[PDB]
Amino acid sequence: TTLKGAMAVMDIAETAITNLDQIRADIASIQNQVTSTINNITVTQVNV
Amino acid sequence: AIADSLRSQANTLGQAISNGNDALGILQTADKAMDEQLKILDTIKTKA
Amino acid sequence: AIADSLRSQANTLGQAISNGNDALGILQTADKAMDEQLKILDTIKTKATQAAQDGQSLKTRTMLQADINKLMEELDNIANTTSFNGKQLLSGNFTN
Amino acid sequence: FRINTNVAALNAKANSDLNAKSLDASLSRLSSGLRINSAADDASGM
Amino acid sequence: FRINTNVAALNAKANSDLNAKSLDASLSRLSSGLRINSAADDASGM
Amino acid sequence: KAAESQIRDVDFASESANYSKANILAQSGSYAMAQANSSQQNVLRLLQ
Repeated sequence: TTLKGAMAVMDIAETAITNLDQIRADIASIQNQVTSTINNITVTQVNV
Repeated sequence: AIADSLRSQANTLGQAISNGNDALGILQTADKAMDEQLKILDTIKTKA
Repeated sequence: AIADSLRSQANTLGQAISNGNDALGILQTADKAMDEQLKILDTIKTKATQAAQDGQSLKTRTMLQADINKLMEELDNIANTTSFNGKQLLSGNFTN
Repeated sequence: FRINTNVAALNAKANSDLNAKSLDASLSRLSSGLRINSAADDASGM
Repeated sequence: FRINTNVAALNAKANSDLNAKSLDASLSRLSSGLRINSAADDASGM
Repeated sequence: KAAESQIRDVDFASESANYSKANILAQSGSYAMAQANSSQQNVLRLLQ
């Protein structure tokens, strides 16, 4: 509701975007690891 | 004895595959839910 | 005497066939397991190349590195996990 | 040649399942119109 | 003509098993769509 | 806006190629599974 307040909110929104990008990237890394595990287990089960 | 160990291992891996698929489901849910938060934060910054 | 020698040899060879089949099972397991480590290394190299550009800040290079960390953790997991009935194949204690 | 543990069936099923995963991913990209949908295929790109 | 040690049966079984091996291999290649699946058939190729 | 498109959107040129390739592979894999399930009918000739 004020000018400098508006610019501060701009900066806070930029920060929040960065934070959510970091968290989503963590999720993505875990997901890729799980996918590789699942492929390897699917093969090893057939061999066993 | 060897056949029973191998059968136990095969069943355990067959269950671990389902565990991995459940983890995949959870992580995909979380990520596709974070997407909307990203868009909302974008809108907040644009309004500021 | 000759018939008993030949029967002993036939039985020993019949068991040797099963020994060979078990060795084939073990080796196939090891190889088809190692394939996934090959693919993971490919992915690691691709990600390093992706981070080697200078349109990316440290905060994104950090995401690259965090991904490589989990992938390498998975590689170690495969190596320390693939085993027949306790005999760890892809770890280094399968020598001689 | 021993039955009740068909191995070719399991092998073909695993391969076809991996391929179905790839087909599903490609179709989702074709639908949404974006190369990064789930943000799990490229983190820093996202 | 002496029975209890049928030899033609053993020989035919050996041949048929050796053939079923190649049938299985060809079917696995047909499924996966790759000429080198297990990397046990072409080292330097792989 | 163009530099972002270069990162985010997909090029239907390559995407339709990937899709058609995966579809033909799906047909081939289904045929291979159908044949694999049947590859054991020959045992009955022994038993009969």
